[PDB]
Amino acid sequence: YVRLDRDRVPTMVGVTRQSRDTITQPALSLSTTNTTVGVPLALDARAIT
Amino acid sequence: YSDTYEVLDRFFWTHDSSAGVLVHYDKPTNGNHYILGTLTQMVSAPPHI
Repeated sequence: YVRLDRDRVPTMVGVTRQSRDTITQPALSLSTTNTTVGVPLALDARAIT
Repeated sequence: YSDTYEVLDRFFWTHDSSAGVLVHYDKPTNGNHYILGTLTQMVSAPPHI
C-alpha cells in the first residue's frame, strides 16, 4: 500500500508458466511471458459511512 | 532504539523496509538506533512533492 506517490502505485501483477523462444533465464522471459491477474470489486459507500 | 546494531538488523528481518531506514553512526541523540520514516509528504516546495 502506497499513500500518494504516483511512482509507487502498482499497475499490474502477472504470473508466468513458460519460457519464450530460446532464452532459458526466467528473469529474461518473465517480462514478456506474463499473465495479468486481478479483478475489481464494488462496495456501498453509504453502508461504509 | 536498541543497544546493538546486530539486534537491530535481526529485528528488521521481519519488519518492513518500504520507505527505507536511516542510521546516524556519529553521536546519536539517545543511543544507537535506526530511523524509519513513514509515507507522509512535504508540500511546502511547489514544483514537486
